[PDB]
Amino acid sequence: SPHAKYLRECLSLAEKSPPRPTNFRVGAILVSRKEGDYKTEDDRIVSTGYTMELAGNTHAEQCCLSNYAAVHSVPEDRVWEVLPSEPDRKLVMYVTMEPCGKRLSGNLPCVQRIIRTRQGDRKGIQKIYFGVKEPGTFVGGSEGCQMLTAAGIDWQVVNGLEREILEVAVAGHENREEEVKAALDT
Ligand SMILES: [Zn+2]
Repeated sequence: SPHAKYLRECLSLAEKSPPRPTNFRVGAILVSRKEGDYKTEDDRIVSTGYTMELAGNTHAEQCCLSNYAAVHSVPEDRVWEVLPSEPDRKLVMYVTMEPCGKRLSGNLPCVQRIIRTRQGDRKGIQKIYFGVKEPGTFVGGSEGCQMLTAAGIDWQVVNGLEREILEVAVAGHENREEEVKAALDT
């Protein structure tokens, strides 16, 4: 029931991203939630991020994790060491678009950044909610979801915001409206 509201908040974050011809403007919010029959009032925000918030070609989930790493004085690849890990609460990430499993640049894709939060005695991110089953990349597809499943990370599509998520995501693109159609038809 709170998922649509979190995704709208993710979309507001995405709107902070600079429109560019080749980026996908996405927002992400990391939440600590009680396991079981939880109450939304007990959710705690752990971090937020959006595309290109941090210098260079950075994705929303990447920035969300890197923001937390910076606040906790660790390199971003070591954010797993500092993310919350309490057995009765789980970490859930909301993100407007499906986390990428492949990138055009040489940068590590977002699903791999998510999977590596589960190391040692740290539970890591247990579930991803997103609003469109397309990644924030030109590659498209579902490879991110396949890798999450293979790694034991739950995911769930939250319907009802697809057009707005795509319109924001591709705002900087030359033929954005035609591209939004192609995605909505897919
Ligand atoms: Zn990504």
